[PDB]
Amino acid sequence: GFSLYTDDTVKAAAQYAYDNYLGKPYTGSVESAPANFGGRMVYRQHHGLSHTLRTMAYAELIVEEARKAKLRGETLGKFKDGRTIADVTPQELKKIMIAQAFFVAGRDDEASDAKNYQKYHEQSRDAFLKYVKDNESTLIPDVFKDQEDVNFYARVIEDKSHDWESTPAHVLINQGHMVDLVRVKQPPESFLQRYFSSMQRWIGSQATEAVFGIQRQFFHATYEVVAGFDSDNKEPHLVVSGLGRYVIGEDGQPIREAPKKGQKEGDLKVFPQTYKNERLMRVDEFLKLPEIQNTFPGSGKHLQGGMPGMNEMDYWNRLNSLNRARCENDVDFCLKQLQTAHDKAKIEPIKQAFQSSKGKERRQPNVDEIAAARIIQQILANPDCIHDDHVLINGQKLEQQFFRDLLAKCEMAVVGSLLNDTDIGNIDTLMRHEKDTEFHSTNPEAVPVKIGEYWINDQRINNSSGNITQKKHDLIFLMQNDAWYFSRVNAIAQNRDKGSTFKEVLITTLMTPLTSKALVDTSQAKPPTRLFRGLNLSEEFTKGLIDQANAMIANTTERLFTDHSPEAFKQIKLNDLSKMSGRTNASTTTEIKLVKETWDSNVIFEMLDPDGLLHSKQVGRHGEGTESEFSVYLPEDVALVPVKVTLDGKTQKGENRYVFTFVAVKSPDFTPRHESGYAVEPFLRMQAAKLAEVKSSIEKAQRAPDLETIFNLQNEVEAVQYSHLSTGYKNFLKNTVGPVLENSLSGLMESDTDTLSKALAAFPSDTQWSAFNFEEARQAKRQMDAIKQMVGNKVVLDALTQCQDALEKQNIAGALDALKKIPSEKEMGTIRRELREQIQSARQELESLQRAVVTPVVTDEKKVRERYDALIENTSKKITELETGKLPNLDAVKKGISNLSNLKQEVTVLRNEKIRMHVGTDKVDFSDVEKLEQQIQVIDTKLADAYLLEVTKQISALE
Amino acid sequence: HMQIFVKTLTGKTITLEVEPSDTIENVKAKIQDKEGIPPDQQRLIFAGKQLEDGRTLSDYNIQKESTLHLVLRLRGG
Amino acid sequence: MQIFVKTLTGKTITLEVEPSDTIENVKAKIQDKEGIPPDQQRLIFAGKQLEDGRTLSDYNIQKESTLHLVLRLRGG
Amino acid sequence: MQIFVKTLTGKTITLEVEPSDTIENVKAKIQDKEGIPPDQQRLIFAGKQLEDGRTLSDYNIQKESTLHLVL
Ligand SMILES: NC(=O)C1=CN([C@@H]2O[C@H](COP(=O)(O)OP(=O)(O)OC[C@H]3O[C@@H](n4cnc5c(N)ncnc54)[C@H](O)[C@@H]3O)[C@@H](O)[C@H]2O)C=CC1
Repeated sequence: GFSLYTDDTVKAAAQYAYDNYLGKPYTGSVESAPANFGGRMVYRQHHGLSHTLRTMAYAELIVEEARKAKLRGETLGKFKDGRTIADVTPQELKKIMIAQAFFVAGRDDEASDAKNYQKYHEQSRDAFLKYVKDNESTLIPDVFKDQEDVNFYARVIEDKSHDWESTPAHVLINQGHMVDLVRVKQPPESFLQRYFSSMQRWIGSQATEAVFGIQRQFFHATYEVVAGFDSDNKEPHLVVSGLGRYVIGEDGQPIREAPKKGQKEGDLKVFPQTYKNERLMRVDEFLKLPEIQNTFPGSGKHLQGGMPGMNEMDYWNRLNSLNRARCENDVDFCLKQLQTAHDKAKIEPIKQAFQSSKGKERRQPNVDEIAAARIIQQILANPDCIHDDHVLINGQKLEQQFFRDLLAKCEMAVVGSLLNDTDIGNIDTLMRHEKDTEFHSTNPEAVPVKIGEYWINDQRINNSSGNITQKKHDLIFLMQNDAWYFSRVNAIAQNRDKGSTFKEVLITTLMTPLTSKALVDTSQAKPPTRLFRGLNLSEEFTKGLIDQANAMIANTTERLFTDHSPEAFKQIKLNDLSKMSGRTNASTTTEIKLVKETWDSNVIFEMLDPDGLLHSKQVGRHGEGTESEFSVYLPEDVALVPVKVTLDGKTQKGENRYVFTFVAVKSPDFTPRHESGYAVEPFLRMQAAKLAEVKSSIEKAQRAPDLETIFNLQNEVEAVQYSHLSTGYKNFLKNTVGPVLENSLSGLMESDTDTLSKALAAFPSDTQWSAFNFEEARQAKRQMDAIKQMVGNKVVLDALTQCQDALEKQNIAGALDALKKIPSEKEMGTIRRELREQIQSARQELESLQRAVVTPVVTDEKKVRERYDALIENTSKKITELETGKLPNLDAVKKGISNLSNLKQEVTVLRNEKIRMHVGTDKVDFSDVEKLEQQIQVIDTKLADAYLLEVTKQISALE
Repeated sequence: HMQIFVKTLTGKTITLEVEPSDTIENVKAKIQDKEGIPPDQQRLIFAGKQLEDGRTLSDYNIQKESTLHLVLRLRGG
Repeated sequence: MQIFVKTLTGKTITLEVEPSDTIENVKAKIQDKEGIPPDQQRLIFAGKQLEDGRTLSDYNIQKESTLHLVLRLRGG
Repeated sequence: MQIFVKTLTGKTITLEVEPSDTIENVKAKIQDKEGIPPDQQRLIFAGKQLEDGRTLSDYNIQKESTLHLVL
């Protein structure tokens, strides 16, 4: 619970050091001039408040990264006793920081020679002692243990002896001070390589890169210069071991001297020297050195300096401005600035781990969710189809597991949008048709509730008006409270329920999207940035959550040079806790007091939501003593990635309370891979059955295909040539009507063809017929109309078949083509208003084609691809390293089995990333994770054999 | 005796009972008794072919249950 | 017997009640004290929800214990 | 000497030999008793695995002792 950024005791000590020493003018001679920034004064710009403040953050930082490192398999440098930087405690870190505040208080000048050095640090240790002396009544009891303790840290501020490696307290305070010099000294490569190697010895290589990484962000947050790192820097390298240099003379070779059994040996740090012929070694020459390339990550790398997004002119402005002064003067502001920067460096590394998002928006329906919402809609519309253990629609039997699959694979927030107020109103009709019993989630000794009877009577008394808007609130209200409902709905939704009836699974599948829709329409409140959620769980099951949470926090680190993204990706894909708040309308509050106090929660999910993703809707009315509740249906590409895991006191039942703080992160890497067809394929068979009835009825209601009636109208056409009728009428039948009956005869007689479809279009309209006055043309039309309904009846019958043929083999695209064949009206209006049942179907497929296939390799084919190569290379290098493992005793073998246990998990991640980044219709190439899996089975039996050997050698020994 | 069918553009079918060998002129008179149409104003059409009064039904290969198309020719016999 | 019911607001209320009695009656006692309708309030104890109709004896409520009252009203 | 060779499996077996033995002969000797192949047998006694070339007289193995042989 301790932190530099939120401890008034630590900040008070800082305020003191500022008011008295750091904030007072430099009474020294050398470089003690006052600095101006934006029209505000800062007496000590180099070693002022911003200086001693950052250094404290470093301690916080280095200890965090150190503790993260140990959470990985890493072994940190031990001191005289078996303690590492990661063994530093919250109390000890407070002493370190308070000590660290006065570490530059004794400064009078900016002078840098040994005499001034001893003097100023002489004064600094006193200032500390003085401050402690003043507030001994509040510190020495609890903050410190005794005067011995205070003298230890005061001794360190003095630095009489030159040791800085002695203990954690010593290393932190000294490195923290020296690393803050990165923002000033001018061979950035030379210094950085130096400071890196220094910290790498105590904390680790990855942990260090995180440090200087988050260190650049502290500079930007405190308005100090962020230097770059140019691998190709051609300026003269400066050896930091003193102020020496490296030299190359005659032959382009660096000067050396060779001792015993070393071949060529270390470089002669020619101090600064005057030469020739001879030339000093450049930064790039140093960086390309075989010594440096294999030990320093920054070789060949480049870090852009200044600020990204602004030129160096407008950067200079940002450096010489008020906040640069407010930082050096305002202690509260400076802490906040770092605080947010540090807290930021905990999120951004997670974003970098996965491929980028775009907008916060919820996704768009795919085929299955479109068809899904159709089914739900009809169920609410026609409750009659609901049975004891299944729902029947258009001859399709929808079992239990289907509605479970519908809850598992369908973005229910998205299905809810496809529903309407009419579908809300069908809750009343749905609840009338039902008089079944909902049960409690656990609490087997609980009163069952008739859900149908409860709803109806709920609306009679509370919804006197029947107002549709209200209904939604009532549905939402039914959601909160009534643990005879939400207990079963949530337990079913997340597939962690037991002994559930079909009526309970069915209604959950329906009430979920409806409730979500009700929430979306209702909530007009601004989306909160911070939500809290409480759960009751066993201390041992919570123990497993803390480990999974610690895995992700441990392997996600800010970047400097080398990219540790793939590994963070892996660890998060392995321990992810997001699917605990998904698949259902999880309820949350905005006020902590409701989870801590009222409900006495042992586990609290603090969910940070600054980017506004995770759209959460208000529930009930908020106020003083209200729940202040918000529902959240977790989006399928949004994950809740843990940033911190804190212990906060205990509950009423004595057990410790853990508060996990998560952070919403949207990325296509989180979208679940679901095989489509789970809700649409039944829906296609449904529509095919609906057409089968319309086809059958039409096939026997109007029928028969008299061929003779065509022959006559063909004989009559040739017969009206000698009729003394019009000159045009004789031409209309011979030239216009003649050929139509020509093709109509070929089509009907010879198979189907598009001939029947095209001929049906050549049929003269009623308008063309009327323009032949009134006469024996009327007797011609009713003959013609009789013939049209013959061709039409056939084409409409072949279209229903060829369409039904589609649906059988899916091809929802091909089905619609046929239905575009059916004639409309004046071409075909001899079939009754089952035209309605037919247009209703083309309308069902018009909407199924409005599918959106959302992408998972949404760009960053380079990130997705590159990231994969790192993982497989890593995992393969972990398996081959275990491949030739010395198994001396039983301990080495025990370590190997758990290794293999973890590698087994890794390779499947390798597998899914192959699947998820693969495109096309062909065999997914697994050739590489095959060679790995085989290695696994090899070192599975190797250990299992060598295990029994050791367990036997152990019982042998014990006798 | 065989029965054949005669149609009009107006829309009425006429049924006639006749034996083969009868002439077209003879069939025209049979229409006269049935539907009061003068033989002078008749054109018989079959299979796109116009029947002359001298030839029998057997010549045009008209057979039982066949259909004919009667048209009224005015200003001519 | 004496019991305590607390609120998210931050104020504690003191109640005089019998171990006999239902919860709706205890809910009513809170209603009279601070003018809050029993329909809008849910009583919680040890993170567990107390149902009306059930006596304090059923939940094993004892003297000087504390309860947690929260306001759950309908949407509107 | 009388010796016993056991396995973790849960069966105790009694084998008869007196002195001098080396692993090369002992590998064959286990073979004879229960018609079980000695392609790769690891010797267990006093928590240590017996290597071929050293005699049974070496390691000071004695009568009525129990061994735990596993392959
Ligand atoms: N849960 C909360 O923090 C808040 C709850 N509320 C209200 O309280 C009522 C209930 O909310 P919930 O307690 O969440 O009911 P719920 O059933 O949604 O979840 C509650 C219980 O599920 C149990 N559970 C078991 N396995 C689980 C798993 N794998 N994932 C998640 N939970 C698991 C947990 O013990 C938890 O107590 C509602 O009226 C709601 O309006 C209001 C604000 C916050």
